[PDB]
Amino acid sequence: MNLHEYQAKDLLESYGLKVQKGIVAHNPNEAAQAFDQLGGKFAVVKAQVHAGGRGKAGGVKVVKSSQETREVAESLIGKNLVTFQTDAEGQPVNSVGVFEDVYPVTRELYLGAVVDRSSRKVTFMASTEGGVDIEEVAHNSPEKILKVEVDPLVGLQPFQAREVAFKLGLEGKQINDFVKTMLGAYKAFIECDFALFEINPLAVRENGEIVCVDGKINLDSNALYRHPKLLALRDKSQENAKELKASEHELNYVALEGNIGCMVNGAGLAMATMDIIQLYGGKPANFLDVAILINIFGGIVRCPVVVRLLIPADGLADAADKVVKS
Amino acid sequence: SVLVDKNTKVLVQGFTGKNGTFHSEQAIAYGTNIVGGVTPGKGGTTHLDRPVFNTMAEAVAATGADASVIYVPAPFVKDSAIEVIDSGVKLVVIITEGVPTLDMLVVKEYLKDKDVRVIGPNCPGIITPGECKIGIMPGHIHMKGKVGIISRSGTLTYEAVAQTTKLGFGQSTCIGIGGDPIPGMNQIEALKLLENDPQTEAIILIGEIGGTAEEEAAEYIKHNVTKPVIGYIAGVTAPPGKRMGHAGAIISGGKGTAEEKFAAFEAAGIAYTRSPAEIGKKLKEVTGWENLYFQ
Ligand SMILES: CC(C)(COP(=O)(O)OP(=O)(O)OC[C@H]1O[C@@H](n2cnc3c(N)ncnc32)[C@H](O)[C@@H]1OP(=O)(O)O)[C@@H](O)C(=O)NCCC(=O)NCCS
Repeated sequence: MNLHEYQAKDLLESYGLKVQKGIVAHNPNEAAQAFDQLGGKFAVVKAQVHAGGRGKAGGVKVVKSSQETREVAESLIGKNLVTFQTDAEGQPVNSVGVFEDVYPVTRELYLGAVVDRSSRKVTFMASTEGGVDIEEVAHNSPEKILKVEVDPLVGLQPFQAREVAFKLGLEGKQINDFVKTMLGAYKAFIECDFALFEINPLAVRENGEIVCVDGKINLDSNALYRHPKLLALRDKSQENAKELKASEHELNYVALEGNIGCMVNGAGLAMATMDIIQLYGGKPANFLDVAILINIFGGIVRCPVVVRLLIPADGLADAADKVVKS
Repeated sequence: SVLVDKNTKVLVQGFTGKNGTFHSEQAIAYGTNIVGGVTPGKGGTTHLDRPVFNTMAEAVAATGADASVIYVPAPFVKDSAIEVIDSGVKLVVIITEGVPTLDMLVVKEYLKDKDVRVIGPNCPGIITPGECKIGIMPGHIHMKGKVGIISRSGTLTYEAVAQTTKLGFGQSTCIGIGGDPIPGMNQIEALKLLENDPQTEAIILIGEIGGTAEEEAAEYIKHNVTKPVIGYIAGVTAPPGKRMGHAGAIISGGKGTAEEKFAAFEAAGIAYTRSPAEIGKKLKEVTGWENLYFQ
């Protein structure tokens, strides 16, 4: 489950991290009032959607007045924002954040963490190369990605955060501030069942302040039953409507771009079913897990339209063949 | 066979529940030794003509069980898993879907100094056909034989079982390690067991999108597995950034894709099929074994 920027910043601020503070505006008047409340010369208005690349899509704007804030909020609220991380229809903008200007930033750092499947440990990644595609840095210059594996018994220790801070070229009070930032992030990660987080950029201001400017928090949806306040952050408007409809009947639907539908028991068999269609010239419309091919085997689940257990089919190959031939 | 056989004594955690009841009845019909179960608050009762206990400590003291299968809802799995790891039981199978990743991170680290194996969660379990089934897999599609199977899926595993049953090869032991990001038993752990099992003469390795487990398994096989391995990877067609049902089935940042798992098999000398219908056929081609059910 994704959080909005404003939600991720409120959460990290509650763990003692310094964030680019802002105010959520659900209409243009609240936005104008927000610009005045911050009391800065400049603010940054950001469309609150679950997808990065908002800046290049026109969803991030510097403003210098209450009326200008009202105007930008006017142009954004109620129009779907299409970014490189949405599809062609984009995500609904029901609010903007009005944020303090952190200009001037000296340096953009990267800090994130995931559950690393290979080591089976919470693992932080940090880099001097912030504010860019961290995947491209990792590919071109892997020596610039610092990793810290966290031992679950002792958790993240200050020395581990200090090792990273010195390697990032941080100095004086910045070391202590980064240690507090990374230790807070770890506490949040465990206490909130994060699946991942990213602070990109983790900005260093002219005066040495360490500030979370943007990034992402994804929560483990398996754990939301024990975080009622986080489950209450859910924004169903950012989800695919067809995916959302299906999930409310505890059905797993993923839409593709093809012209064959399929109904399957098991995620592995659903992918294999799709793949054996595309193997037989077909283009799958969808993954679905309880022209259409129905394909049921049965373990816990007890047993034009092709049916492999109306055109009937005898094996996997038969069904893939028959259903593309339709 | 590995880990389970006709001597295995099985306890059921959540024995009195819907799935605990159904699958225990199927296991008993298959000849699996279900010695009883644990449901807190139902101690001292009878279910399926077997004793029910309040605690795994009571259940092990009474039955000498050496295996347990968990049919408890996801919020109670960490507690149920630590309870059985502490009890003296050597083998734990977790069927449950929806266990938090960070609960399995803790349970997996807890195992490091223990004489206990955990299979799952979010898995169909383990079966030694003709001797013992622990989990939800249909017994009748299996047949005692010579193919070991390791899979991150349920029903997709059943395709590989049906294919090897229909060719007359049969299965030694089949292990569904499950679809979650941190399983209690990974591919390499299972490959070592099958490598050292004389009944296993060839191995099927079934994977999908997510992680680097198949790439790592390929690097292990190249230097530590002498038996023929046939690979199959589901999810060539999955979009990136999308959970494909399984918590562990997701392509994140150009990693966890299918064609690079196929490329790691090639580099390790591991035969594979791109067709889920042709796992048995590829195994027959690689081994040159007879299909005794053709004539
Ligand atoms: C685990 C699962 C099967 C349970 O579903 P269920 O059988 O319908 O659940 P029920 O509530 O009927 O039974 C659960 C039982 O566990 C018991 N239980 C709860 N905590 C327990 C504990 N710590 N120890 C033991 N038993 C416990 C409950 O008391 C209940 O028994 P009761 O009904 O007699 O009180 C379900 O949550 C699930 O994960 N299903 C999907 C499984 C799946 O598809 N896996 C992938 C296979 S490839």
